[PDB]
Amino acid sequence: DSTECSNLLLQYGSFCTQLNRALTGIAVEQDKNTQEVFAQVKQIYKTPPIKDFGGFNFSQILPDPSKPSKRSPIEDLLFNKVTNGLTVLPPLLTDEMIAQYTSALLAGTITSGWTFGAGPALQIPFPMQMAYRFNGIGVTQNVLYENQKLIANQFNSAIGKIQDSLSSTP
Amino acid sequence: YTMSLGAENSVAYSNNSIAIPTNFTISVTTEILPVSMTKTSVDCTMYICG
Amino acid sequence: FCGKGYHLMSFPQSAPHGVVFLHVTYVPAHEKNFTTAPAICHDGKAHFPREGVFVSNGTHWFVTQRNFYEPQIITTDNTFVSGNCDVVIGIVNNTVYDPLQPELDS
Amino acid sequence: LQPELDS
Ligand SMILES: *[C@@H]1O[C@H](CO)[C@@H](O[C@@H]2O[C@H](CO)[C@@H](O)[C@H](O)[C@H]2NC(C)=O)[C@H](O)[C@H]1NC(C)=O
Ligand SMILES: *[C@@H]1O[C@H](CO)[C@@H](O[C@@H]2O[C@H](CO)[C@@H](O)[C@H](O)[C@H]2NC(C)=O)[C@H](O)[C@H]1NC(C)=O
Ligand SMILES: *[C@@H]1O[C@H](CO)[C@@H](O[C@@H]2O[C@H](CO)[C@@H](O)[C@H](O)[C@H]2NC(C)=O)[C@H](O)[C@H]1NC(C)=O
Ligand SMILES: *[C@@H]1O[C@H](CO)[C@@H](O[C@@H]2O[C@H](CO)[C@@H](O)[C@H](O)[C@H]2NC(C)=O)[C@H](O)[C@H]1NC(C)=O
Ligand SMILES: *[C@@H]1O[C@H](CO)[C@@H](O[C@@H]2O[C@H](CO)[C@@H](O)[C@H](O)[C@H]2NC(C)=O)[C@H](O)[C@H]1NC(C)=O
Ligand SMILES: *[C@@H]1O[C@H](CO)[C@@H](O)[C@H](O)[C@H]1NC(C)=O
Repeated sequence: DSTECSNLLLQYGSFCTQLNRALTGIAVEQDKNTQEVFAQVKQIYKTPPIKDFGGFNFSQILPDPSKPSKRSPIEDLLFNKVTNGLTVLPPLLTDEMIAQYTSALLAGTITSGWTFGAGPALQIPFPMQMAYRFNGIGVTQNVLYENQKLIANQFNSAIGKIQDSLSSTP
Repeated sequence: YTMSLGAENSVAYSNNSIAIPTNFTISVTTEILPVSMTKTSVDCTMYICG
Repeated sequence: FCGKGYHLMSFPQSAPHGVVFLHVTYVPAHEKNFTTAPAICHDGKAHFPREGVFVSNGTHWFVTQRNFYEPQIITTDNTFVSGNCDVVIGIVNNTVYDPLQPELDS
Repeated sequence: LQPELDS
């Protein structure tokens, strides 16, 4: 609040304007980065109420309705595990909207595969989508269909091991 | 206002139904990327001292 | 990476201190619902699409490419056989046409 | 297949 200090500071010119402009550019660059990373879909997709995905379990990555934050258990664990002229500007996207964006992306990639990323969301059964991904890496559909229960069990076990590893590693 | 992330689109998922496209759109989009800046040279002695 | 949609091609244009890419892409449109099955059960054998997908418009079953609706008769030329019908979950019963079948009859 | 059914 010193007037004499500001009067002496005015002799140095527009340094303060340069620093404020640089910090403003950084602050808008963070919001631009968040838009570029998370806001890649203009449609808010939702999962069906019936979780019939041919044995595949997505409860650990889908948002929990019981939680007020509308986060997944994995995302809730991630949020729990992260802990004089200065001001902190809030981000343009809040945490619940970022979680909503991730939920929309999860619903799109579960219910529609990769079709929603290239245009309108085209529904497809999830085992058929997994068979398409198997054909992408050069494995025939029959291998996926015959061992569908084993693949779903391995996927659920791997997701549970991921949750255990995140909960057990500082 | 509180910003809407997007229009809601509930995908009609079921275990035995698929959606197959019957038509297509040839879409042309623009992407602008900067390549270079203005090449500026400053004579340090002439700038500071003339 | 090269525009929204399935990338077909791109065209470069010069700009003052910059480049403009015109991305020509393929976007699906006018989608239609169909009833789908993972495999077709015929003569105690499971049939799987070689490159396409089994679709049904309500009464008849066809095989089509995944990115465009082009229904064709389910034959042995666009399907392959692996195993019986007891393993695949959701396999349905439908006939499979044989192109060689009218030939030896005549 | 054409020579096959001929013979
Ligand atoms: C998917 O996984 C979740 C958890 O991984 C399963 O929920 C469990 O269900 C059992 C039996 O109903 C309960 O004893 C557990 O307490 C539940 N755990 C949690 C975290 O809710 C769920 O049953 C699985 N299957 C489906 C179809 O959702
Ligand atoms: C696929 O979509 C195109 C439009 O992109 C359709 O072409 C139009 O067809 C109507 C009637 O058939 C004409 O009146 C328009 O002038 C056409 N537009 C253009 C740009 O040519 C086409 O018919 C559609 N095909 C199918 C099978 O639905
Ligand atoms: C495929 O079938 C689904 C299920 O009926 C259709 O989804 C419905 O569409 C109508 C018309 O827009 C809506 O009023 C309903 O609310 C939708 N239901 C659900 C559960 O989403 C869908 O439109 C059909 N697709 C096509 C291309 O006809
Ligand atoms: C599904 O598509 C097939 C192929 O077009 C339809 O079969 C034809 O239906 C017309 C309708 O009058 C008949 O005149 C033809 O004789 C049928 N063809 C054959 C080979 O039988 C079928 O009706 C369609 N089903 C639905 C529910 O739309
Ligand atoms: C598809 O066809 C098979 C046989 O070609 C059917 O299997 C029969 O089902 C009946 C009643 O469930 C049994 O009594 C027979 O013993 C079965 N035969 C064999 C060889 O498994 C099957 O039910 C048919 N599926 C549908 C949906 O009609
Ligand atoms: C699909 O879900 C229905 C429930 O209405 C069930 O009867 C049917 O057996 C299921 N099919 C497959 C292949 O899971």
